[PDB]
Amino acid sequence: DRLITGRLQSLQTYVTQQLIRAAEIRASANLAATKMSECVLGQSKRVDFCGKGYHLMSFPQSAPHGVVFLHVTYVPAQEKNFTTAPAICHDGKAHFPREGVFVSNGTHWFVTQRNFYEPQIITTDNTFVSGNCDVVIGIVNNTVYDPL
Amino acid sequence: ALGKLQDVVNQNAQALNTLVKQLSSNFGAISSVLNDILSRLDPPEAEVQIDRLITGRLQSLQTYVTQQLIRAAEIRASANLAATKMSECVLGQSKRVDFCGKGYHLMSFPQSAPHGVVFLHVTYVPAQEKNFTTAPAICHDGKAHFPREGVFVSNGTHWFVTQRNFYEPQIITTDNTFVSGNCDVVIGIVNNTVYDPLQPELDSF
Amino acid sequence: SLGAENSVAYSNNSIAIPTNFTISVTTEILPVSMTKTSVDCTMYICGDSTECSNLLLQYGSFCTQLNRALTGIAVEQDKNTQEVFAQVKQIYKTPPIKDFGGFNFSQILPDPSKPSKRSPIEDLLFNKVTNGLTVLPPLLTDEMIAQYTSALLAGTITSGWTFGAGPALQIPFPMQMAYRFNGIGVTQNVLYENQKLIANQFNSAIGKIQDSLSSTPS
Amino acid sequence: GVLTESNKKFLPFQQFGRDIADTTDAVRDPQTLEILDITPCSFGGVSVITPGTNTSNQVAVLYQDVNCTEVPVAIHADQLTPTWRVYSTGSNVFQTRAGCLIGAEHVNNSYECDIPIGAGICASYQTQSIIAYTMSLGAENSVAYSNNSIAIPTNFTISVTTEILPVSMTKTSVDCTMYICGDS
Repeated sequence: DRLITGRLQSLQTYVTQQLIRAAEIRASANLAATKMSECVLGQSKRVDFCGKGYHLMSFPQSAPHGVVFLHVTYVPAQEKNFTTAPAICHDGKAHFPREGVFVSNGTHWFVTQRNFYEPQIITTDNTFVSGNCDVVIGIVNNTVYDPL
Repeated sequence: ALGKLQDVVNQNAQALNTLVKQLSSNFGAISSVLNDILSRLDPPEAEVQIDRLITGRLQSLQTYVTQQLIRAAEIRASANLAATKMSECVLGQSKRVDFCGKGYHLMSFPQSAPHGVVFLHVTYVPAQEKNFTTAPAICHDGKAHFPREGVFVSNGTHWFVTQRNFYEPQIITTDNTFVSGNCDVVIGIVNNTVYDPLQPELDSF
Repeated sequence: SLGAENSVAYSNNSIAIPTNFTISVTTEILPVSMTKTSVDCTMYICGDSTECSNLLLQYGSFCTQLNRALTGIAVEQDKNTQEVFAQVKQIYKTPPIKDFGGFNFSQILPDPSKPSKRSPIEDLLFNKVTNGLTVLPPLLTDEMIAQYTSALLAGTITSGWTFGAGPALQIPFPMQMAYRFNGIGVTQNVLYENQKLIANQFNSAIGKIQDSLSSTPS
Repeated sequence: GVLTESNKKFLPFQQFGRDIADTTDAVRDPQTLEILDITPCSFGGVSVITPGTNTSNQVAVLYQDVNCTEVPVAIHADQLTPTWRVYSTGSNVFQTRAGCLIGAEHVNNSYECDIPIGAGICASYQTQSIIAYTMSLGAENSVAYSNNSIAIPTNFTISVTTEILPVSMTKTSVDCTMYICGDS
C-alpha cells in the first residue's frame, strides 16, 4: 500500500507538470501560427511583431519541435537634420503636404517622403490648400509653383 | 461542426462523473460507505478505516479541482481570443491575414451558442484571373514613369494600368502615374505613351 | 547600466529624414510541439504483480484519469503542428530556374542534393539541436514539415501574399518587393532605382544568419 | 527480459551494467563470465482502427512499439476467441514506424489523412476494405512565375466562413465537507 501510494503520487505530479508545460507549448504554437499567417502570408503593420523594424516579408524554416522565422525588415539609416514647416503660405492660402513633409536645405523648400529623403519641388499636385494663413502656427512663406 | 463546444461540455461532464464514481471506491478501506464502517466497527478501528477513505477522497477531489483549474485557463484563453475577434472583426475591418476568416476581410456577424460564440466572417476572394505582361516603369520622354495606385498591364499590344486586385484597365495618363528619374536606371522598363489630357484640349482650344 | 545614454535634438522646427536604408534579416524561434509520451499506470505502479493490480482496483479510475490526460496532451501536440504548418491547401513549387531579380534564396529553399529536402538553414538547425513509457511518433515526419515549409516559401516567393488569401496569382518578385515598400510608406521607385544594392544587402543578410546561428549555442 | 549476447566491455570484476536510469542493461554469466544484454520484453498499446459502425463493422488493429514477429505470442492467440485469431495473423501485416498494423492493405497511393496512424501513415476505408498509406500534403502545383508575368483577377466571390470559439464552462461548485463526509 505504501509503495503504491508513493508511486501513484509521483505519476500524478509528473502528469500535472506535463499538462502545465503543454499549455505553455500550446500558447507558443498558437503565436507561431498567427505569426505564420500574418508575417508570411501577408505584410504586418503591427509594430515589432514580425521582427524589429518595418516588416517586409518573413521566410519560415522548420526545426526540431518548432519553427524558425527569418524576418525581412526595412530599417531607415543615414539620417540628416532638416528644417520643417507645418505649411507653406503662397497667395495668402495655407498649403499642406499631401503625402510628405516640407523640408528646407536652407535655400529652397521641398516636400519629401516621411521615411526616405527624396526632395521634390512644391507644386499644386504635391500639396493641397486649406483656408488662410492666419491660423496655422509656424507657417512659412514660399511659392507653390503650378506647372499649368 | 460544433466540435469545440461539445468537447468543452463533454470534458466537463466527464471527470465530474469520475469524481462521483470515486465516491464508491474503497481506497483500501473495508467499505466505501462511511455509515457502514461506523455501524459495523468500534471507533478505535473505524477511525483508521475512515482515515484511509478520507485520504483517498481528498486526493480525488484535489485532482478534479486541479484539472478544472487548468481547463478554466484554456477557456479563458479562448474567450480572450473571441473578445479580441469581436473587437477587431465585428467592430471594425481587419488587415490581419487569416485572423477574421480566410481571404481579404470585409466584416463579420457574431452569433451566440451555448457556452460559446460563432462568428460569420464575410471575406472577399478573387475568382477568375487572366495573365498579362507587365513592367516596373514606362519610358515616355527620357523619364521613368510609375503608377500611383495600380500596376502596368498589357492586353498584348496595348499597355494599360489597373488596380492590383480587379482587372480594370485604364488609359495611362500623367494623373494615374507619376514621373521620377530617367529611363536608364529602372530594370525592365518598357516604351509606351503617357497621354497628357491637356495638349489634345489645347489643340481643340 | 540599462543602456547608452541618448539625447534627441528635439525642437519646434527640426526634423530628421533618412537618406539610406538597411535590409535587416533576423531570426525568431518559437517552440511548436512537444514529445508525445504515453505512460501506463499499471505497468509503472504494479508492473509484474497481479495482487498489486487487485489492490489498485480499489483506487478507482486513477489510471483512467492519468492515461486520458496524457493522450490529450499527445493529440494536442499534433493539432499544434497541423495548425502552424498546414495553412496551404496546395503545394506550390519554385520554378526550375531560380532567377528572381537578384534576390538569392538558395540558402533558404531546399536543394535536392541533401537527402531530406532541406535548405542549408534547416540542416544547420537539425545538426545543432542535440517501464510502461512509450514515446509515440509524430503524425508528420520531419520530411512532411519541411514540405509544408517549402510550399509556403515557394508561394510567397512566386505569388507574394496573394496565395494565403485567394488563388495563387504570380507576380514578379521585384514587383512584389515594390508593393511591399509601398506598404511601409516608401514609394516603389526607390526599389527600382536601387534593385542591385537592395538585393545585395538582402543576400548578405540572409547569409549572415547561418554564422550567427551556428557559433552561438543559446 | 530478453537476455542477448552483449558487445560492451565490462571490467573483469564487474557483474552488473546499468543505464542512465539505474536499470540493468547488461548482465554477466555467474559461471562462464558471459556478459549479456537485458532488453525488457515487448509491450505496447493496441489500437482499433474502424470506420463508424453506421458505416461498416470491419476493424483493423495496430500494435505500437513492436516488430511484427511477436504478435502471435504476445496476444495469446490460442487463449482468445477464434475472432481475435483473425487479427493476430493474416497476409496483410504492414509494418510502420508506429509499430505493426495487422488488418489493413498497404497501398502505393496518397490521399488526405482520414484516420491518423503515425510517421506520416494514415488509414481509411475504400474499395471494400481498410487501406493504409502515406498521406499527400495536398495537390502539387507550379505557379507560372516569369520576370514579366502577372495574374490579375477579373471576378470575385463574397464568402462567409464560420468560426466557433468556446467562451465559458459550467460554473460548477462542490462542497468539500459534504462530498467527503455527507451527514457523517
